Amino acid sequence: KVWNARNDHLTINQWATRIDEILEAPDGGEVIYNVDENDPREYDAIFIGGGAAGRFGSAYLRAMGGRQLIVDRWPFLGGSCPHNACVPHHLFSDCAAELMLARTFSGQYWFPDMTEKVVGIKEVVDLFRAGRNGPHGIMNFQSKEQLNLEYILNCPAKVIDNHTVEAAGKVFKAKNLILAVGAGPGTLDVPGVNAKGVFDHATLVEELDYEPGSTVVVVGGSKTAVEYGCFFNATGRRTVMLVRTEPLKLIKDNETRAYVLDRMKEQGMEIISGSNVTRIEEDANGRVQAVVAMTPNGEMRIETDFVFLGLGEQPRSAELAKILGLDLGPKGEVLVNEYLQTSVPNVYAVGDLIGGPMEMFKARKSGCYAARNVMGEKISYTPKNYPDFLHTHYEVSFLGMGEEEARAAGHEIVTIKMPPDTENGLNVALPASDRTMLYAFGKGTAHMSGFQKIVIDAKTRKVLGAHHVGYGAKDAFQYLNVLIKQGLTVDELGDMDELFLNPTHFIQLSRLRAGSKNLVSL
Amino acid sequence: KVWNARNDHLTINQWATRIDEILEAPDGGEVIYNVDENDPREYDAIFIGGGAAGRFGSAYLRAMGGRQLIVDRWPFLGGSCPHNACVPHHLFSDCAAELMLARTFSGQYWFPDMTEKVVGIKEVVDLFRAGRNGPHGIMNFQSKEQLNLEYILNCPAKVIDNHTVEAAGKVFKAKNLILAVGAGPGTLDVPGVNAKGVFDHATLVEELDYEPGSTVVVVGGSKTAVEYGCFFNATGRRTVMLVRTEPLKLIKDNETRAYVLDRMKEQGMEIISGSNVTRIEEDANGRVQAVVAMTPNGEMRIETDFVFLGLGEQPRSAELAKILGLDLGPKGEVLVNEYLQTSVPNVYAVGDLIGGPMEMFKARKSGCYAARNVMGEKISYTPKNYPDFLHTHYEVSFLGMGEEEARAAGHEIVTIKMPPDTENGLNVALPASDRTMLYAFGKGTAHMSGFQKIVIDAKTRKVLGAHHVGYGAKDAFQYLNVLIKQGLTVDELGDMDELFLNPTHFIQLSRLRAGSKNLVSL
Ligand SMILES: Cc1cc2nc3c(=O)[nH]c(=O)nc-3n(C[C@H](O)[C@H](O)[C@H](O)COP(=O)(O)OP(=O)(O)OC[C@H]3O[C@@H](n4cnc5c(N)ncnc54)[C@H](O)[C@@H]3O)c2cc1C
Ligand SMILES: Cc1cc2nc3c(=O)[nH]c(=O)nc-3n(C[C@H](O)[C@H](O)[C@H](O)COP(=O)(O)OP(=O)(O)OC[C@H]3O[C@@H](n4cnc5c(N)ncnc54)[C@H](O)[C@@H]3O)c2cc1C
Ligand SMILES: CC(=O)CSCCS(=O)(=O)O
Ligand SMILES: CC(=O)CSCCS(=O)(=O)O
Repeated sequence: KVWNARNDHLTINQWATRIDEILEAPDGGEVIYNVDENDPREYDAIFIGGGAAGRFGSAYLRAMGGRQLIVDRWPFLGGSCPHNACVPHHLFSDCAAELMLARTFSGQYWFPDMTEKVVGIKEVVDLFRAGRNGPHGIMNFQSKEQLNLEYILNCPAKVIDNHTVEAAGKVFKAKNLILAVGAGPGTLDVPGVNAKGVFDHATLVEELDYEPGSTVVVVGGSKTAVEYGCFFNATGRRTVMLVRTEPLKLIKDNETRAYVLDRMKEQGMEIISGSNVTRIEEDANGRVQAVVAMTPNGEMRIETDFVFLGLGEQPRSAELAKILGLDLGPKGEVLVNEYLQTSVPNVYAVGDLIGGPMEMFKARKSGCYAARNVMGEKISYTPKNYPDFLHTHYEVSFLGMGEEEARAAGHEIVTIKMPPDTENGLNVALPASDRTMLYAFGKGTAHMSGFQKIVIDAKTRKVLGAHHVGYGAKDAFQYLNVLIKQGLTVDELGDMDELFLNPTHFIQLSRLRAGSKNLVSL
Repeated sequence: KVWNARNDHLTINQWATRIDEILEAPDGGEVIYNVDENDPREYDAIFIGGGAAGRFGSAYLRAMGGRQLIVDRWPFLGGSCPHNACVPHHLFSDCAAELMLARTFSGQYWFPDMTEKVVGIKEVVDLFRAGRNGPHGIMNFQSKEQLNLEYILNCPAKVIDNHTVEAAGKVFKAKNLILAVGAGPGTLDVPGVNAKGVFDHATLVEELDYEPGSTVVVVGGSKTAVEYGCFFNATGRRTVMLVRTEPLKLIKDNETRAYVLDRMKEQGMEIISGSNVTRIEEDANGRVQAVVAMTPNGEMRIETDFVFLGLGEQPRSAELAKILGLDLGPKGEVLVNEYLQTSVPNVYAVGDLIGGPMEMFKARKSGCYAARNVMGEKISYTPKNYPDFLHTHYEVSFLGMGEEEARAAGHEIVTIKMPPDTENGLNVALPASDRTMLYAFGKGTAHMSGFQKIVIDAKTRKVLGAHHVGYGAKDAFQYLNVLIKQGLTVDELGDMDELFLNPTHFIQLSRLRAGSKNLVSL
C-alpha cells in the first residue's frame, strides 16, 4: 500500500500521529511516497538512508538547486538519533543529573527522601516512547514543507547498480549514490547474549516490558556505556560496568578523567577494567539471572536480570559492499577518499557508515560535503581537531591536548584551572555556576561543584586544550574550539566579556595571568 | 587590633573560618594586614576597594611588575558579588529553575507532590549565609598566595589626597589612586520604606529573621528584580512585580521577550507595568502589611509582609567626591575619560562607581585597563556590543540586534529559530537539549522546552543578533559574541562542529539554509 503524500500538507502534530499509526501497524504500515511528478531532471543523487547524513545531505543538495531523493526503511526522517540514539540518551542523562542532585540533598528543602527510592527505568523509557513521534513529526514536516525535499519512507531501498535503486515497487535512476545507512549496535559472541533481559540502546526503547531488578550490569567503557550506566545508577540500582580495557579513554587530560571517574565511584558505580564477559546465565524461563566474566583477579559472577550492552556501533556495509563491490576497512567501515568517494564510481559514503568519529556533526557535514561534491563543488573533508563531550552524572566537555599529553609532545606549558592545587583539594567552593550552586554551598558537597582546566603554550601563549566537568559548557565548546583553531591566546581570552557566573571561568582566569610576559599557572 | 598576616599562610578553608570569625566578632574584628614591609618600591597605585574591579586591577598591575595596595572595609576580597550580589543571585536562580521543574512534574516519576508545598525562603538564605565564606576564603588565599597581592582588609580606607591614603593606622603614599568602592542599594522615597519586612539584595542576606508570608511584592523590573522575583514565585508565593516602565526592555527581540514574559505569567507571576509605589503600609508592630502603588489602571493595594526592592545600585561617590573634588554625573557616577581617568590628576575610577553597565566584566576589565594606564600603557575602554543575560525560571541570553531592531536599522533580514512558526506553535518537541528534555517530552509541557533565534542580514549573510531562552547557552554567548564581532556569516556558522544535542541549534540550522544564494528563514 502506497500513500502519495506529495500534495498533502500535514502539520507537525498530524505527522506525529500518522507516524505512530504506521509504526504500530500490524501489516507494517503504508509507504510514504513524497516524490515530485513534474520534475523532468534526473536525480543528482539518491540517498540510501534518511538519517542525519542523508537528510542534511539532501537539504544542502536541494538548497544548491539540485535534485535529490531519500529512501528510508523507517516511516520518518532523522535516523537513529531521534528514535533510539542521542535524543533518548539526553533524556536519560537529564534524569541522571537531576537524580544525583535529589539524592545528594535527599530530605532537604523541597527534595523528597530518596533513601529507599528506586526510580522506574521502564517509566522513563515509556516516557520517551510516548513522545518520540513528536520529533519525528517535526522532521517529516520540516523536510517536506521547509526544506523542499523529496522522499520515500517506511520502505527499504534496493540498490541494483551505482545508478539504479528500487523503492516503493518502482525503479529510480540517479547520476550518483550517497550511502548513508549508518551503523548497528555492537554485540557479544557469548552464551546467553540472546536471553530475555539483554539490551542495547536500540532494543531498550523497543522491548523493555518489565522493570529491572536491583542490580544492573553494563558492558563497555566508552560514551554509551557510561551515559546509560550513570542513568541506571541514578535510578537507585547497583551498577557494575565490565570494561574490556580501561574506561573513558576519550578523556585525555589525566586530572579531568580522574575527577570524572572519582565522582562516578562516589555515586556507587563499580567499574571493573580488563574484564570480558564469558557467559550471560539464563534461568529456566530463558531470562538473564547472572553475568559471568573473566577479570585480572579471576572469574566473577554478578547476579542480575538486566544487562545493557554499550558497545561500539558497527557500520552497515555488508549488503552494499556485496552489491556494489565496495572496499571496506578492518571494522567494516566503507573506505572513502577526502571527497567522500568510495571505490565505486559515482558512489559516496557518509555518516557512521564510514567509521569514526561517529557523531552527529560528522554525519551531517559529511552528508553535506558529499552533496556539494556531487553538485560539482570539489571540497575535501577530513574530521580533525573537533570538540567532544559525553555525559556521566555531569556534562564532560573536552578539546585539544590534555596536560600530560602537551608536555610529552614538547610543549612548554602552564595550566589555569579550578579548583586550585592546594591541600584542601576539591573541597572548596569553586568552580561554580548554573546548576552547581547547591553543590558549591551544601554541607560536605563542595567537591562535587566541578573541575575545569585550560592548557596553554607558555611561549606562543596559545590555548592548546580545554577541559570541563559540570554543566552548561558544552554549547560553548562548539564556539570556543573555532576560536582556538583561529589561534586564540590567553590574552585574547582575557579580553573577552564574561557573563558571570560562567560555566567556564576561562575568560577571567586568563585575565588574572595575562598581564605577565612570563606566564604562570593558576 | 592589627593582625600582621604577611608571613602567615592559611589554606583556603582556614581563611574561610578566619573570615567568618572576624565577620561575627562583636567588636568588629581585627584588621588583616598583608603588606611587604621589606619592599622599598613606591606603590604605583592604591586601590580603594578590593571588589571585582579592585582585585582584578591589582592582579593585573602586579602581573605587569608594578606594586599595588588594596584597602577594603570587608574582611575578604571579591566585593559584593560573593557576599550579597551575583553569587547568592545564582544560588537563588538555580533554586528557581529546579523548583519550576519540580512543580511542573509534581507527583510524576521521582518528583514529590508540590501542590501545597511552600519552600522556605529563609532556609535558602540561611544556606547561602552558611556557605558564603567558602568563596571568601578562596579569594583571600588566591590573592595572597597565587597573585602575590598586598592588601589591608576589614578597615575602611581614609583617603587624604590624590597620593595619600590612611589604613590600619598607617599612612601610605602612591603614584596614583584607583577608586573602586562600587555602588550601594537603591531605595524609594516613600512612607514606610524603612518598615521591617522591606529588603534589598544586601539586607536580604543579613536581616531575614522570619519566614515571609504567602505574598511577595517586588519593586522594579531590573534583572535583579526579575531574578529574585522568579525565585520568590518558585517557592510557592504569589509574586507581584511593580515595574516602573516596560517589563524586560533589555530583551530587544519582541518574540523572545514575549516568550519569557508568557512563561513567567504561566508560573503565576503578576507583572504590572508603569507602576510607582506611593506608600508602604506598616502594621502596629512596625512590619510591612501592604504596598500601595499608582498604575495605568489606578491606585492598587497589595497585602504582604515581605517586600523586595530591586532598584538600581547607586555609586558610592559622595565622600570621595568631597575629598578629592571629583566631577560627578547626574546619577552620582564618577566621571572618567576613556582611559578611566577622573577629573583629578592621577586618580582613576572603575567598576560600578563609574556607572553602567554594572556587570562583572565591566568591573574587572575597567580595573585592569586602569592598571595598564597606571603602568604606562595607554589603553582606552568603552564597553560596547557585549553579550548579556538574566534569569527568570530560565536562562535568557541575548546579543546584537533583535529582529525588529535590525529591520529598523535598515537591514533586509531572515531569521532562523526554534520552534518553527506553525499552526502547532510552541507545542512541539523542539528546541531541546540538556535540562529541557523532560519539558520536551512531558505531556503538555513541550511549549516550555525553550525559544531561540538568530537574526541574519539577507545580503551580507552576516549574523546580526542571537537570542536564547532555555539552559546552557549563557557560556556559549561569551564566545559566540566574539565570533559575531569578527563578522560571522551564516555559512561560517554552518561550517562549525556542533555538539548535539546543543542548547543553541544555530550551527546545524544555519547549515540547512547556507546552501542557497538567496536565504530563506527557518
Ligand atoms: C546510544 C547512542 C547515543 C549517541 N549520542 C550522540 C550524541 O549525544 N551526540 C552526537 O553527536 N552523536 C551521538 N550518537 C551518534 C549518532 O547517533 C550517529 O553518529 C548518527 O546518528 C549517524 O547518522 P547517520 O546518518 O550516519 O546514520 P543514522 O542517522 O543512524 O541513519 C541511517 C538511516 O538509514 C536507514 N537505513 C538503514 N538501512 C537501510 C536500508 N537498507 N534501506 C533504507 N534505509 C536504510 C535507517 O533506517 C536510518 O534512517 C549516539 C549514538 C548512539 C548509538
Ligand atoms: C543582586 C545583584 C546581582 C548581580 N548579579 C550579577 C550577575 O549575575 N553578573 C554580573 O556580571 N554582575 C552582576 N551584578 C553586578 C556586579 O555585582 C557588580 O557590577 C560588581 O560587583 C561591581 O564591582 P565593583 O568592584 O565595582 O564593586 P564591588 O565588587 O561591589 O566592591 C566595592 C568594594 O569596595 C569596598 N568599599 C566600599 N567603601 C569602602 C571604603 N570606604 N573603604 C574601603 N573599602 C570600601 C567594599 O567593601 C567592596 O569590597 C549584580 C549586582 C547585584 C546588586
Ligand atoms: C526533531 C529531531 O529529529 C531531533 S534529532 C536530529 C535529526 S537530524 O536533524 O540530524 O536529521
Ligand atoms: C570566589 C569568589 O569570590 C567568586 S565571586 C568573584 C569575585 S572576583 O574574582 O571578581 O574578585
